[PDB]
Amino acid sequence: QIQLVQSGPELKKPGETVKISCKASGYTFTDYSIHWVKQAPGKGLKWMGWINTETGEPTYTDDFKGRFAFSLESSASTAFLQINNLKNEDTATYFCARATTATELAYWGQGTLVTVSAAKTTPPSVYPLAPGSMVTLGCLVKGYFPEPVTVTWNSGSLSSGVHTFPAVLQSDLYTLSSSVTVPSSTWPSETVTCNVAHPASSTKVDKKIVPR
Amino acid sequence: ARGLTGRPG
Amino acid sequence: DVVMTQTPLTLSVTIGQPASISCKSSQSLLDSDGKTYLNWLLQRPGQSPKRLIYLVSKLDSGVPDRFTGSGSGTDFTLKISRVEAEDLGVYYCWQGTHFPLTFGAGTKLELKRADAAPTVSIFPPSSEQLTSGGASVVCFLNNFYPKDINVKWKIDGSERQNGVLNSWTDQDSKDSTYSMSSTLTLTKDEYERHNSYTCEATHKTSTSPIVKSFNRN
Repeated sequence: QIQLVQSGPELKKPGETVKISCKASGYTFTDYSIHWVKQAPGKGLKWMGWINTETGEPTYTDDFKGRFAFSLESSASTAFLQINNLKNEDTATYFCARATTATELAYWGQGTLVTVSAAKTTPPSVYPLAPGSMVTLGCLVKGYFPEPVTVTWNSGSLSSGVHTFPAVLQSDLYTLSSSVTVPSSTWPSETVTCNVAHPASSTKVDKKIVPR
Repeated sequence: ARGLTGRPG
Repeated sequence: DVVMTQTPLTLSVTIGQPASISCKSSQSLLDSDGKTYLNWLLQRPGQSPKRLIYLVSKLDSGVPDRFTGSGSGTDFTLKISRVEAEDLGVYYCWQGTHFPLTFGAGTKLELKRADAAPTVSIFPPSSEQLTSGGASVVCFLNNFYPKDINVKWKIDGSERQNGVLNSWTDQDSKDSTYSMSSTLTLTKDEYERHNSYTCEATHKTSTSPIVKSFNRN
């Protein structure tokens, strides 16, 4: 019955503003505190402060005093988080939480991902990786934005020894790699192809892996 | 009615 | 701020066996009203955090009775009598006694298994990336355990620490191993000034590294 639903994912450029919401249901909204917590990707948790849902008074911790504003629209049981003059380091998932008597962070929202980047939509360059009972091959997907990309092998026919790794930022754009392991009798006697999709640029590439 | 860290309502 | 120190940061567990996590604080968490505002959270993969224990030892609504929390003053502990697949993820202890609220660094529970050394595969830059002016040399270190591993690069016997970017997978849901990808990015000109390129895997399963090389010739 007690739920807090946050707004969807946001892609913003440096210097812009973003306002995310948290709609509460199941209780009398002005009876408990709303808290804000940041989690940068792959990192721990950090409390940003809270807002008083009866008086509307906000409290900010040291690192969030300046470019951050907490607000309410009590009639719609909603709390907002506005960040101005966005910077790269603001990239993270933001959570709203509601307090109970003994604990400040009791009920949690699903989180809202904010990504801050000056990059423009760019398709990836897909390169085959051939080795210079088993054999390991791969594909390098380099220089794309935004995430994500889907990587498949032989249109899904190959999926046993597949490792598609997390993308990494290299010069404002994303780079990723995938590896496949197959029997030595199967390649290069037969064809092995990596299929790479990037919906944001309407790109779809097929790259056959040839000995080299 | 609310403490420094927001406990409770 | 109060510093929350969780030990260990990575705890290897076995389904059916008990687990224990320590959390020490830089100052006392006994508050003015005689209560101790020390809580525990669990954050499973791809999900938001979720309340486990509050007031040191009180389990929250619908939390499995097999989770035990205890302690006082500056020393606290979370024990799991018998661990399950549902219990896997990142556990954080956090305090509400002093402003501002602070969290520990997190303790990730992984599945223990037998040590498996990595299979290394090195690949030279493709003819396609080369014709475009680029040069990326890739190395995969697959299905190894435990997660800790060191990767080394050498151009004509001589190391190169700059221009290396790494990436790691989550623990495999089937075999419980980890895999790593390491890429060495260079300019095309700088790639054609050296002949031998090597990737090394230093893992505890051997006093010697697993070396893979290829020469541009």
